[PDB]
Amino acid sequence: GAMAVEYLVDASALYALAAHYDKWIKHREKLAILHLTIYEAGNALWKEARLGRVDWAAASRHLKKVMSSFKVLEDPPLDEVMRVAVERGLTFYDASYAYVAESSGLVLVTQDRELLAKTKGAIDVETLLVRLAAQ
Amino acid sequence: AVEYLVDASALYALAAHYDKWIKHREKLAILHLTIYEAGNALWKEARLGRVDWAAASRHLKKVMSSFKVLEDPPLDEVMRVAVERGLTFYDASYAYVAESSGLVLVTQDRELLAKTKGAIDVETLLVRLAAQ
Amino acid sequence: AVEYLVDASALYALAAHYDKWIKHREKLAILHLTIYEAGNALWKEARLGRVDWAAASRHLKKVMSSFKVLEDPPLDEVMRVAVERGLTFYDASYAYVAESSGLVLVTQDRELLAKTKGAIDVETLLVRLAAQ
Amino acid sequence: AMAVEYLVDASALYALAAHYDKWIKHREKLAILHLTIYEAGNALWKEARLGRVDWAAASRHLKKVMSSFKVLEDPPLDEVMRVAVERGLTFYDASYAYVAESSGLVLVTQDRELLAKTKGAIDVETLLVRLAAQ
Ligand SMILES: [Cl-]
Ligand SMILES: [Cl-]
Repeated sequence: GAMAVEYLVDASALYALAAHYDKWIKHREKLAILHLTIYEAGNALWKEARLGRVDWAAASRHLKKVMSSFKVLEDPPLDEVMRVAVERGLTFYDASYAYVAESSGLVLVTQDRELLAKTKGAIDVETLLVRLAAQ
Repeated sequence: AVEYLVDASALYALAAHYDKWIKHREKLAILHLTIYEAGNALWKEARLGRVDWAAASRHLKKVMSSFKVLEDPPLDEVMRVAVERGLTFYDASYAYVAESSGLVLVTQDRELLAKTKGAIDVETLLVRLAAQ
Repeated sequence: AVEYLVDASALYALAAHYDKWIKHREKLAILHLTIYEAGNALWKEARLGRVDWAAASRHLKKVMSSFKVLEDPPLDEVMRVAVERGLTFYDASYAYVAESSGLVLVTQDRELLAKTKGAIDVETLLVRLAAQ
Repeated sequence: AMAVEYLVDASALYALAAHYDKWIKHREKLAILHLTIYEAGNALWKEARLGRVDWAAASRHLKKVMSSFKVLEDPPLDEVMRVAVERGLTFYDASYAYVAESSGLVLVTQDRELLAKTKGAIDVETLLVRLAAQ
């Protein structure tokens, strides 16, 4: 099954990437998220709306479009993630990206400074953009 | 054919009565969100200490696999429900999928129970199954 | 005397207009909770990569030192506002204190604005303070 | 410079709240942060959201229970912020760590993480076996 995926993108990244749309499409199919990402992204945008943002209705549509651009990966075993979480001092959510990223031999793209540090191979969104700009 | 959608709060209460419902597993479903919510919940208890997170997680893993997993909802639609009914995005997800899929949402959350067409709590579900 | 109770969301949008309100500072107040709520918000910024955090936190410290801090609400009363008006405990805190104290809640939360008698947003508070 | 020896956080407040008789005699030694009121409040609220027949009576017992704890002043956002960024703690947790460590108090927490990252911190069982020896 087409496994042209190279990066696992979390919500903090997904959010930043949504801004540089043009820059990364075409390069998608190389980008992936977890099922959890969708909800995290959704909740973030909901918070925006809560604190006032006449958008939301329109912003939600945009997110929906960006989201569909990504490939969604199989959920990790609650089993294994729990371990990473416990061992690396991460939350279950973060330990989820850290676990998939590694077990899948993928580069985790994240904005969270602690995840970048506790995940082998992680890079941030600015790095992803320069990488993609190259090829 | 799936009849109920079980959220994280219910999944938890249900994991305490495995035997009373495994025989009805085909009737229960969850959202991919549920795995994470359930997981993060078990993580907090591990955080607040109690030697067994590994064992406990093993058990949660077992209970989890029993449910069919529905498709993620359109972030679009969920968002409308979240705003229109005063729910979080997560809670909204369940209300949306539950209603939109024509299913009975099983939740322990009084708020979701009140704002979702047909929701019932875990005790209600167990008596329904005991009759089915 | 205090006229408004400002929450974390409002507090943030205010820091950028320090000049426009310090004259009315003793007319403004926050809850003890606010200090922690704002700090955590500033922490997530650092968490998501923000070089300042140290500097930013020092500015946030000064802005906060400008408000009066009211006594903590009775856990008793807040629970009731929270359950009844479907609000988190933290949000209900501001709702309760503002109302029971006869103050104007200044929040950016659309949900809070709608469930707190007489609450206004930061834009409004600013035009009022200007008229003052 | 007070009789306060321990800073009790929310997780602790809860554990303790069911051993009331076993420590109320030492109430003067125990303290909390203003944050604690809200954190404990929010916790109880969650039990209520998830169906807890008596959120009312319960919130009332929690009210009384907490009135016996002295309440220390809020830490300078200043210092907490640094403890957090540095120790991998949230602003909330870092607050206890800072107050406790700074005011030379013994932080009583049920959080394994905070215990680990807070100098001389202990759990409820420890506080209870200690108060007993007093
Ligand atoms: Cl953490
Ligand atoms: Cl809510």
